[PDB]
Amino acid sequence: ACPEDWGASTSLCFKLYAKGKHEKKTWFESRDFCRALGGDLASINNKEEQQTIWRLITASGSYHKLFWLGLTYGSPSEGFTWSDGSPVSYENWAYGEPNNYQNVEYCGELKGDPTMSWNDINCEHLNNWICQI
Ligand SMILES: CO[C@H]1O[C@H](CO)[C@@H](O)[C@H](O)[C@@H]1O
Ligand SMILES: [Ca+2]
Repeated sequence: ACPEDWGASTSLCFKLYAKGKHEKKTWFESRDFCRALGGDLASINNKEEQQTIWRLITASGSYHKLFWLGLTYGSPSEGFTWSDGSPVSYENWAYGEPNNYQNVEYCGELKGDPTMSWNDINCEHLNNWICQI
């Protein structure tokens, strides 16, 4: 059971926020937006959660879009973490990622195509985002 307009059409209550360029957000702004609603940026802990999100993407009819996930670099010994505190065990990094390109990439984004792959990118980029509750 999810709140109205969340989850499919854990309780798997993910929600896509696809936005035009004047409404996209940095990673921190997206984290704060999802947390203000009582949730967090989406963590993808297994293939079932990945399928839930992919199916929501297909229903919105817009492909290839980039979305912030809850991926954020921790300490050097931790590497990438989920903002919700869950362990990063399941991974779906794109080929060669995370690559910390130019040493400035400390947040993770989802490429909303069938591969559902993750890429590290600069946290101050403006992206779409996905929340969970
Ligand atoms: C040029 O940088 C972009 O492409 C590389 C892969 O080539 C990514 O790792 C990086 O995060 C950027 O999206
Ligand atoms: Ca990268």
